[PDB]
Amino acid sequence: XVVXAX
Amino acid sequence: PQITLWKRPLVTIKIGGQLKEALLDTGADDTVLEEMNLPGRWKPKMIGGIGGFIKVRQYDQILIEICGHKAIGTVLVGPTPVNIIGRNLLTQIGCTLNF
Amino acid sequence: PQITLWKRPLVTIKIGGQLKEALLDTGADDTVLEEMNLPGRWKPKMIGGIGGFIKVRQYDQILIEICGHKAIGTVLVGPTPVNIIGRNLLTQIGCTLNF
Ligand SMILES: O=C(O)c1ccc2c(CN3CCOCC3)c[nH]c2c1
Repeated sequence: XVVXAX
Repeated sequence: PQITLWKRPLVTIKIGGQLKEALLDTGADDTVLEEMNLPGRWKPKMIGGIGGFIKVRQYDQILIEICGHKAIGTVLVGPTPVNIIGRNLLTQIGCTLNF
Repeated sequence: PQITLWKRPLVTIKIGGQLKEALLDTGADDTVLEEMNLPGRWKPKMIGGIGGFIKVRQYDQILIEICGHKAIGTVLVGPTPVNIIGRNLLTQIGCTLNF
């Protein structure tokens, strides 16, 4: 898998 | 502490008499949990990620302990696949990246 | 370097001979960069995030330099809105979290 936050 | 990155940096967080766990996430502007103990009225918010944009529930001034460091700020509730502690709370506990 | 978290931890990278900047993301398992050409062959991969899944091209054993520290590893390429250096390369530069 995971890539995380704008 | 000093945390290496060979696995996900999951930490003990406490909120509303519940110990949960969440990922110390330097790529997140926000703190986002999948669900939180019954904490009140929320406000709408939009955030984004690599897959697109989602609607989340914004809860302000939440008391949270991260490794037993106390912090206070906005906790969003939303469809994140892992609970994440974003920079809004990471700065309060004095967390830095070092290499 | 020590990097505080009052803004997004964007750093200079060098990859494919091009200077870029990218986000030190402890909440990213893997590294994902915007569309660019890289050497070698790629293979299709799916990566999860906020907003859902995205289809990426996976190149292995790519050289990249992050603030002057060389690292070799997997780089995914695809339609991310931001270049992202995930744990798979943050460990290679000896990047840790500190508080
Ligand atoms: O760069 C492309 O043209 C491309 C095209 C298709 C895929 C897929 C399809 N798969 C990957 C493995 O799991 C499920 C779906 C992934 N990346 C891709 C990249």
